[PDB]
Amino acid sequence: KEVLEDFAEDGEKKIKLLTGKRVQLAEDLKKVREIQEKLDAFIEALHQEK
Amino acid sequence: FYYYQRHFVDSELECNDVVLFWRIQRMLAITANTLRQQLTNTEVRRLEKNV
Amino acid sequence: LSQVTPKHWEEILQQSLWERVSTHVIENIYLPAAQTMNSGTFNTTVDIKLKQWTDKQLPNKAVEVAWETLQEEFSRFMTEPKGKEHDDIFDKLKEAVKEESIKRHKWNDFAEDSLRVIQHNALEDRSISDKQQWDAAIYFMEEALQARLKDTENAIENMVGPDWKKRWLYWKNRTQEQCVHNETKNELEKMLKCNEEHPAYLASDEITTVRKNLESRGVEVDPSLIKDTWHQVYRRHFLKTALNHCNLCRRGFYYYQRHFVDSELECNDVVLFWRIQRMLAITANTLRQQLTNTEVRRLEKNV
Amino acid sequence: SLIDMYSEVLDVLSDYDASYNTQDHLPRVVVVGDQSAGKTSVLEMIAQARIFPRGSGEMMTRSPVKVTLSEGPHHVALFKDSSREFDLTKEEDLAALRHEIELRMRKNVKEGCTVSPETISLNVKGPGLQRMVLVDLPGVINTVTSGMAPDTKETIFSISKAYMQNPNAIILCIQDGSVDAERSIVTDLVSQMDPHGRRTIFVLTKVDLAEKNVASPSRIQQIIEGKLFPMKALGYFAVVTGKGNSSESIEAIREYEEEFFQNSKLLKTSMLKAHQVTTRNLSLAVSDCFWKMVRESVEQQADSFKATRFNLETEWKNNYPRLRELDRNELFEKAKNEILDEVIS
Repeated sequence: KEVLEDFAEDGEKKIKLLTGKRVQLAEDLKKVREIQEKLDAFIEALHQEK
Repeated sequence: FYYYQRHFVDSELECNDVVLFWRIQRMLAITANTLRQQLTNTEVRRLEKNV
Repeated sequence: LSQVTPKHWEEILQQSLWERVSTHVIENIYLPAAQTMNSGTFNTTVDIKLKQWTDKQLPNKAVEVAWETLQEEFSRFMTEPKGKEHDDIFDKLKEAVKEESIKRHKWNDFAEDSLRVIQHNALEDRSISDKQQWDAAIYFMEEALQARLKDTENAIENMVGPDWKKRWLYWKNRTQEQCVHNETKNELEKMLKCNEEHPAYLASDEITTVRKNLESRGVEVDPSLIKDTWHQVYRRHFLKTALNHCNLCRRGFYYYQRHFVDSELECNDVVLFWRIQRMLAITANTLRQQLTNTEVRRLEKNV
Repeated sequence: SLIDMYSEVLDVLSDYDASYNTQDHLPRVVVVGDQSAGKTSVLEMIAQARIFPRGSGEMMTRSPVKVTLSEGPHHVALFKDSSREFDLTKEEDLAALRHEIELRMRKNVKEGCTVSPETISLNVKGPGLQRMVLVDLPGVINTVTSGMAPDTKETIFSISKAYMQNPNAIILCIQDGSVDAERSIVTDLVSQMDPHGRRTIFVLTKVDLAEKNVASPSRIQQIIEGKLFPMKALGYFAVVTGKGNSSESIEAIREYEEEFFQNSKLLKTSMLKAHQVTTRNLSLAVSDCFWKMVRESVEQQADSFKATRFNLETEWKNNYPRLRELDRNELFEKAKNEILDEVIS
């Protein structure tokens, strides 16, 4: 439990340890989806003003 | 079926009901497959979002 | 013209559409994806390529193919000679009206958008529930592969010539360049035999090794010629490898029925071809119905 | 409002894509100015608040600042990394904000340099403000200051070129009206980098000072009408940044500029078009053009992003159909639970 808490507070160690196709795919999908959601909100709000 | 294969419209064995039921059965098969695909893909993401 | 059996329309439409897009599908999609040995990546590349092509190019080709088939039947019927009883005074008027009508023809604009979704959902399925469908896809793949293989053999035969047994029977002698190509073929044969999973692309040091063996035979060959011969040899080898895969996948339906993903007999190509064949059948039927109903009224109006 | 989301999208795009592969597909506003050319005054005039540090001839702008103007209940400025609100309606908070911005500029400076290439996103809210994103850049110096790094001028040029790399970016050149176009290199660089002029906008400062210097009307008319400059831009505008004092209020400067142009003999003589002057006309034209380009670009980007995400999802299904995508944190939680299970086993 002590080791896990120390590892949790250090994200850099996680990045070095977590390297794989599954990890990168999940991270990229999260970032792309987050950007897309912001774009949808921006477009809808822009078009609803008029 | 052999009479229908030659388009024997003059023949009194006009199995209109069989053709109509076959259309319904074919429609059901397409509908079942289409709903299956929609369930497997379309609504899974919405279920996850609601959870 | 509307008194023709639907089966005849479907057969013509399916064959015409398939041959119109078979070259683009195989060369531009199947070949680049087949290079990778990773199934998941292979499948991902195929799906991305399919989406890009279908959303912009597929409806245009389908409309042109369907219209061309309608043009063939319509124009022929205008000019069918009914034996010695055929009249010639009306032929001039028929041709003039035919040309004018073709110019005024305009296909439905909404059909392209509707069909795009229709074939998209049709191709999205990935399950083959019928044993006969799996066998039909194998036969369809074999016919397509054999046609491409025959073209590859013709190009190879042109660059090399007939076999020494055959050329002796026909009394034909190979040219100096033809013999040079034959020696290069033997080199590539040994290279492919040793490394059965060699990448499609080439490297400079590989060319040097091949060239030195040619010099050992007293033959000087430019690197460009070696690359061209290697491309043809690799294509022929890959087609033969696919044929062997088809033989192994012939009895693989039972394994697929249990979702034996761990099994190495991952007949991804058979599933993909089955999806294409199923899509063609749906497209042919849909176009047949549209031709029989949608465009008949427009043809009558223009006339 | 809308521009707040647009600014946020740009910030996340920069973080996601370090390179300009995707960042070069959206319109942007690029501002380049010389030393003592009134670039700070023009940016302050548009923002209607003096938020940048002021110095007696010294280039206080030691780090680029991304000033975003949006719609808000009150005229306040908020940092991206800090939630401490600063009220621009009070002069005391304005002075504190200027010191905070200068402190952030010095903190971001790396070792061995004087000006850092890092850009700080600043969201300046306010009712009635134009919905656009502005970029503040250090002034171009003809002679390198002894107190600055030898590569400070090169860094400024590189930052300006990187910002101008976007084909949809709008160029906003700022110079001095008392200096001829042949004595400044910035105008030559702007013309060279935009041979078409489909997006170049030129802003001239100290027009009142130039008029008080008895400037030739032909040169001013040619600059405004794009005759002397070989490049053919969409249009040219002239604004007055006051008398040059670093303590003058924005409201007094704007009112004086309007009165000066209303009583100017050049405008009443029809030498210069009446709609080619004042900051209000320039701001409205820039905002409308920038917004229209943004609308078209964002539609293309949204479709591309949706297609790209679909490809990633398709790859996930093909490779991992029976698994669930989790982020770095969730994977850590799953990994530790498996460890505890193995301990029990």
